[PDB]
Amino acid sequence: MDHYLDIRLRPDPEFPPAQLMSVLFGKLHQALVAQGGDRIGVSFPDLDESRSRLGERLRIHASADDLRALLARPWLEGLRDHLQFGEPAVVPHPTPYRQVSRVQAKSNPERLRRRLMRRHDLSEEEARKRIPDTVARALDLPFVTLRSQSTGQHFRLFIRHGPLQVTAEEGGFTCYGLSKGGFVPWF
Amino acid sequence: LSTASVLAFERKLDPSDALMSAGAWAQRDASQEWPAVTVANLPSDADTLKVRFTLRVLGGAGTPSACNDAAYRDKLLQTVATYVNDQGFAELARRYAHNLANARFLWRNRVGAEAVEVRINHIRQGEVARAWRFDALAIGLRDFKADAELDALAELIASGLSGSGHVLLEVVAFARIGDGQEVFPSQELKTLYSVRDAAAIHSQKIGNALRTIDTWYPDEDGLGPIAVEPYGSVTSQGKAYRQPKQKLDFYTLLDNWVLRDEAPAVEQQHYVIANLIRGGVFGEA
Repeated sequence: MDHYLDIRLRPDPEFPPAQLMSVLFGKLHQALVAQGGDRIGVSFPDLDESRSRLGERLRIHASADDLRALLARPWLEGLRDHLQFGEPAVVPHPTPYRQVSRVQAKSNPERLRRRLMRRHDLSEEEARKRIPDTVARALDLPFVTLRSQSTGQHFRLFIRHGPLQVTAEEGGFTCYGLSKGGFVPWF
Repeated sequence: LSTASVLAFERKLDPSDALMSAGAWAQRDASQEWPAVTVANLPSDADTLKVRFTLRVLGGAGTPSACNDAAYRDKLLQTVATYVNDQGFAELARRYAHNLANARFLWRNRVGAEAVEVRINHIRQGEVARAWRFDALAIGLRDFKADAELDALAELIASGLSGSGHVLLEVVAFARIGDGQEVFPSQELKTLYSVRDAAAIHSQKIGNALRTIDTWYPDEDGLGPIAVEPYGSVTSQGKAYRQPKQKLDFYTLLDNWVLRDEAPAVEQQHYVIANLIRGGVFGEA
């Protein structure tokens, strides 16, 4: 809904901006087991490609039911009576056709390549000159590094843009953490 | 009369390396045999963690191990004497007891946890003399300086820093991080840090969460505590705080209070004494 707040640019001595500021965004939630609530929104307003950086500050709009129904147990409280809430913010009536996504990138792993190609419980008599893999050569990774266990710097991802709507998430339809489209504007 | 050239203090509040073992819940008080993390595959039977280290609270504050000038020696000891006649160590001791109260020595094995309980045992022999139980998620971690039955744990550390008894504390931390995820020990020069084939945390990293005290600093008190450091800096977030241009800084507040006997309403001297409890080769020239 409307009830979204931003804090101003204060330095925080609890969160290093080194290796986990674009990895742990919804990882401490229980959205990977999906036993209770399932509504969570993932956004990225900041597309700035100058030199070795893409995205560095937090503005990620989640759902409406998660702050109100899922928080019957103490999980984000304690910081209730710190400050007084000021003049409320509006939901922006403009929005562009800009928003980025990451849904479906799992097609052909690179740590395990040579044996995914033909195993159907049979032999290999011709397995040396089947296709030329020496023709193509590409080197670019401008995407969000999002890490896991037993990883190097980053495994892979390629920009597979084009699916975009002005429609947010829906109930029951989740693939990783986000559906086709969404609402976040520039201001 | 002036500052000496060679001066060092010794590490009071010295923790030991905290070995981390896993284990299944509902075996909590009968946790004689929970296995440790055996390396690098972690199960799903074990649903909680177990972090144990011992802590010695030694005593002596402004007595150097190796000084160089005797007039400076007695002036520093009488400065610590005028600090300790004013009050005990109990204001620093309750803030050390606050970091003992939660498991903030679990650095990232605590964020992302559903229930964390910390048990502190003050032991005179192998027999346990008095026990404590705290709930780490439900107690503070920022401010407001208020929880009952923690003042006895404060008075214990105040006695042990003032020298009114030998204090040995044997702590245990149970972190319900979930049904067997892969926790993160410390890391050496990439290989995880071990002790004997059991994963653990360094004692300077366990000890770094204990002198995370300092909520008093030049900026406003909205972000909370920083570790008590000379030229008090943060090494990975990037912001190197307490510039020596402005005067609120350890070497300035030490050299102007020992040599130049300053006493306005400056009773935030707890930063200076908390640096002396940290110890270290202070200066000199």
